[PDB]
Amino acid sequence: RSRKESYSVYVYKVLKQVHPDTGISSKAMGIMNSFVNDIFERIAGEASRLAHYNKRSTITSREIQTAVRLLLPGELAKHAVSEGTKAVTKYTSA
Amino acid sequence: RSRKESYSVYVYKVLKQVHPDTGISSKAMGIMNSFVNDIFERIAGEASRLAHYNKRSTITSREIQTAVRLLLPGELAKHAVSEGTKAVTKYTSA
Amino acid sequence: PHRYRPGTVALREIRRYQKSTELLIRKLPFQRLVREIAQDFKTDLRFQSSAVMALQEACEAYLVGLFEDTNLCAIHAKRVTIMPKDIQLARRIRGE
Amino acid sequence: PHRYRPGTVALREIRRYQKSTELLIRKLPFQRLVREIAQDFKTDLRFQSSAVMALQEACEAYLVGLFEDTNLCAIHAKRVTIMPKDIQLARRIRGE
Amino acid sequence: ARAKAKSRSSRAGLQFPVGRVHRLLRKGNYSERVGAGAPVYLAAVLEYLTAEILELAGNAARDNKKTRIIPRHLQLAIRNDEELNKLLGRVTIAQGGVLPNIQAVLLPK
Amino acid sequence: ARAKAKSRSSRAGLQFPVGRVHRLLRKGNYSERVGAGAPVYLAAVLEYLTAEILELAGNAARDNKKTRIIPRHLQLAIRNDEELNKLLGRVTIAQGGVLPNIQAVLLPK
Amino acid sequence: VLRDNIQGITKPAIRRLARRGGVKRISGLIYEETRGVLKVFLENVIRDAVTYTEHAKRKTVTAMDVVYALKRQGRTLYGFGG
Amino acid sequence: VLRDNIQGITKPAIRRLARRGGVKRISGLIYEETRGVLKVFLENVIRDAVTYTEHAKRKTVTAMDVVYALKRQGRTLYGFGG
DNA sequence: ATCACAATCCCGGTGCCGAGGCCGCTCAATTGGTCGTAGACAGCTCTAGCACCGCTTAAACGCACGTACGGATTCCGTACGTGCGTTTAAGCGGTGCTAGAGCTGTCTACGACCAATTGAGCGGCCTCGGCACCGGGATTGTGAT
DNA sequence: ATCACAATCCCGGTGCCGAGGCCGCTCAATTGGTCGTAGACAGCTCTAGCACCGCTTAAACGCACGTACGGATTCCGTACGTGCGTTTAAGCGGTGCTAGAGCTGTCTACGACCAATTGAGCGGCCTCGGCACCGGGATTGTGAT
Repeated sequence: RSRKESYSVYVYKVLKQVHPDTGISSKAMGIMNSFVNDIFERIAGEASRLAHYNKRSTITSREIQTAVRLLLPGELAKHAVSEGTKAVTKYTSA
Repeated sequence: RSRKESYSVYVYKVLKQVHPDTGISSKAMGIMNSFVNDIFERIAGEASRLAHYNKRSTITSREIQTAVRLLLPGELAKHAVSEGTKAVTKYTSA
Repeated sequence: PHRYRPGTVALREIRRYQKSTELLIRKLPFQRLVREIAQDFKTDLRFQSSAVMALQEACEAYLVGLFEDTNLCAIHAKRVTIMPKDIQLARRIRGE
Repeated sequence: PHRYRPGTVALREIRRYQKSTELLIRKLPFQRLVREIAQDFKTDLRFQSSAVMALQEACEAYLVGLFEDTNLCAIHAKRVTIMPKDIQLARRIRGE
Repeated sequence: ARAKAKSRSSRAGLQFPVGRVHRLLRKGNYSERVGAGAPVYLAAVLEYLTAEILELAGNAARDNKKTRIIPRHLQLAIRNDEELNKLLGRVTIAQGGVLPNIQAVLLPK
Repeated sequence: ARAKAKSRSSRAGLQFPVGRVHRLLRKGNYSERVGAGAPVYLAAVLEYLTAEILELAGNAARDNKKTRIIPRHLQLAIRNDEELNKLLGRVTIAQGGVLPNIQAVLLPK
Repeated sequence: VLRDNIQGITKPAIRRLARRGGVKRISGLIYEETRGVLKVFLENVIRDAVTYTEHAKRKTVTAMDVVYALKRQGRTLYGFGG
Repeated sequence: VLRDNIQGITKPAIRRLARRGGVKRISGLIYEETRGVLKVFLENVIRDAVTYTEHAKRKTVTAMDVVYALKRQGRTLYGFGG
């Protein structure tokens, strides 16, 4: 049987940051893994169409940011843009 | 300005087959061009996901046929499958 | 003086506007509304003429679609008059 | 002998089933229904156990969702009893 | 020295362009590879659906006593056919209008 | 002779995997090329949305006097938050249940 | 050959679903109407799920076939792998 | 700086739209309710259309920007290029 | 029934602009040869899906009683439909200004590619502990007095 | 109000299944050098978007009259809710069989790649003819007699 990949080790690391004394069941972990895969394809699909509309062959951080503004509502989109911009700036500096 | 492509020359040839003494306005030709582009991306998108689900790198006639069965309702799907199968058979023979 | 009974002209108007395809909102006040709304997203925007027309064709189609769902809600309550609670019920069931 | 008034037990049942998450259709007759329907598309089909369970979770969620829209239609007609015309109105507005 | 070219559309007996459809499949980032039979099948399906709409729209134009198909005729063709209405259920036809329909309880008694 | 490897996630200050997200972007047939900043931005957005749900779900578990988050807690977190309810509007959470809600006209007089 | 299994969706089962939906009072004609609506919903999902199964040259409907069929109908389901 | 243009959507204009929808009789409170619903619909479409415009580094909203914005909201429009 | 009347379909003449046909050209589809590799296929393994049996109570079903909800009727008064006179502003045609979008050529930063290398993530075990079950006490809201 | 009562919440003690923690190994992420091209940039053209002026009626607005529709009330009988005894059958645990899905190695059919070439398709003009506009003629359905 081939190896199966998932986001469970990363979801658990985020959970320990926000709630250090709280666990999660295996069924709820399955919910979170499907949520991450769902949001990933939504963003990547919209970013793919944006590059196609503008006759570009590269998906950049500009296409990801526009796709986030199209897909997320209101205050969720504003904070997500701030988190993405901060991470790219820190990655660029070193 | 770069050249613009459309399906209008092919839509007109189909119209002359089914209604030899009937014309079409430029606005209605714009409707038909958007309809063909809409159905194209619907079929090609579903065929793309079908190949991804089954870990294939090639879109073949089998993926197009399954995508047609998923997308078209009832008797439209049955006749469209017959038209596609007949055209592939005649293309194969010569 | 001749007078039509209430509802006779309204049924005539339904038969007038269902066989025709022209836009029913005046073009210049719709264009002013679009430009007003767009000011809150980006200042000094320009619009292609066909972009405003596409917005109007979509908006009239949405409103006509909502009024037929609204009319079914009023008839369900044994009424022939559409009311704001009919619009609110239709939008709730649609998920808007 | 003690008797609760009509509607008292029904309100108790609403509070019971809205606070819990178990499936409300018995598992074995639902499985027979799925296999019956699938016979018209392909003979001698097999089903994974989790495939039938995914179908049941989707079906119960769809029906619960339809019943809340149905309840809004009945209340709109100044009724507390849901009727087949309430289901038909909700499905029409949804586009089903 | 080479044989004279003869189109893939004429090989398949189609009016829609097989070679153009194959190019659009290749550049659309749909998959790494595109088989030879796939644009033949797609072109045949698109040609079939076009012929069904134009047949019903031409009949609507003749019923309106008109020579030329206009967007009103396309809307009447689609909304009066159950399968096409399901296919294009979330589509707005510009300058298409609506079907004539008055609820029976609104008629005079 | 070469420097010791340090992960792209740690370079960006993230918990979600930048290198894995970059691989999934390349093999998903989204575009011909993928820029360097794109998986960093996408991983940061996915991490942010995960932290928002887990914060609200952990609060629901504490309100139910439980240590472990279960699918009921995720459903209560999503449906009680307006923006998340909009984002996951067409999503069914298995074993999630519904929100307690009784229409006021059905209450006893 | 199975037959008449739609009556296994009993009247108390339909009532329990209505209670979760917040319904207080139910007319007697609801139960046959609900069985028709469920059969229409199930036929549409299962037809697409079997289509995914036949394309894979499989004889067993998997949970992933159901998840893909629900997703393409706009009814995304979390908890079974997608 | 434009202001109060929602009242340009007049009562006779709203009535004509209701007539095409098959409506026979209209209460007097419908007109303010319709103006609110139209404003909500227009704000949602225009926000996405300007987002496509800003991504392209343009200062002019095109018809294709509107067509893409309508398509992603599940309301596909034929007749303007898409 | 019947007569007056307002709105609408229909027929005809005719001007007008929109669609269909035709021509230059240039770009992309086709043909031929070469090679890389994705996939079909024959076979093996192993795992979970199906069919059967035997209990064990949980749930469903039919039935009686009685409450209260849905529907039919009546009345009224309130709010819209219809029509008319007056005012306003939308639509159209022309006319400047100029902002900006598309195109051209060049150059440079960025992204693919490929070979080693090591470390991060997954499958497999082990075992604390959070949750479920069951029994008992205290509320707690319902219903008749 | 008040009292009896049925349902539910809460507290506590055990058992147990499930989650968290740990190991090793192998697959995939990282590093470094190389090259190739996609995209940024400066400039130019020229297209169409914006702002303004002057009419010309089409459309909107306010107002009066009165029709008929929505809402409130009453009454009743029809349909459902509640509760109870009895029967049906779902859920569970174990046990064979075996159908079929996943995995391995190999070879071939098929699809990518590339260079010329020609023919198909698009942009630009020209002109028939289908459609639109206007002006009666005859219905055709509405409303009071």
